Amino acid sequence: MACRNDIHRYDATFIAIYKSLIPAEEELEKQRQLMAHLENLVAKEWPHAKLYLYGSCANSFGFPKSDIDVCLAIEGDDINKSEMLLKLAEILESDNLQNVQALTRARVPIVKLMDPVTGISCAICINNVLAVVNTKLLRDYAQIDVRLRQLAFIVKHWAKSRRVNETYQGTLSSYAYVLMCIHFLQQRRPPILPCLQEMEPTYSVRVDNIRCTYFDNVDRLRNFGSNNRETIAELVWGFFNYWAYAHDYAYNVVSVRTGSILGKREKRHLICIEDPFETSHDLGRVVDKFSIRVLREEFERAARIMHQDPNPCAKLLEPYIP
Repeated sequence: MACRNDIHRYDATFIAIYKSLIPAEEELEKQRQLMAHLENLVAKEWPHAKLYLYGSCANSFGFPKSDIDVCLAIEGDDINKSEMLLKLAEILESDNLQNVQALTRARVPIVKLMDPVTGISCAICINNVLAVVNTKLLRDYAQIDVRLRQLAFIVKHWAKSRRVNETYQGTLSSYAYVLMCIHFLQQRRPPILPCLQEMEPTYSVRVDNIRCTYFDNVDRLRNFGSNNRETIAELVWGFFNYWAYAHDYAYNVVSVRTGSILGKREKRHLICIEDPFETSHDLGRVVDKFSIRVLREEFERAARIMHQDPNPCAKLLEPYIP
């Protein structure tokens, strides 16, 4: 079925929505100022350590928030994460940072602080390097074509407004939605995004028993999508059209790792979204036989709105009221 013939009248509204959703430059400047100070602070105690932002705050797909997540990466065979973080908390307190707290996430130790200069809060963990590498991959994809961050911010805001962005309710994580957006753009013809992991690699690190290898010199790919003329409203329409009507839920796996559709049957997997490095991890495994129906009804609602509604941008994002 074809796209509506007035689709481009809604391009500018989607761009306006996108621009309202991304972090303000003034907030990003504050985050970069705090990061430089924290990097210098940690280096005074552990000159061989490195600090990396990860998560929503650095993969180029995070909504505005006064919180950052940082991985302290350090090599060694006897890394005692608790002892390191206790020492770090003491150093942070000596530095006049505020509300320094020792926390845990599912037995993983975390130190949180509030910077009184910038007002930004920061949570630090030790050696969560796979999350850093996942973040790097997404940030690298985001450099290739502006339509990725535009689509992903719109999809993430749709999922928040429609209340289908909570894994505890059997719906999808923001990370899952970004992978879906990357794969949708890999699948366009002409393509908008390449498959970085299928290219001759320039980057390769091993995290535990996971090797992470791909072409990361993405500045050379800034014209990769230039043959594709699809605009943001066409891509929003096409994305929900794909998940509502075209995706084969019984048989297919979406794989950013290959840029392609893999088979499910030979390997809870009701909406199969392959993690690009931890390929045994299906990001949709949180979905169950009930929440898959809610997800697909919302996909269908979105596709019908994009296809027929006279104000699709506003109607698409109308909040779900329980």
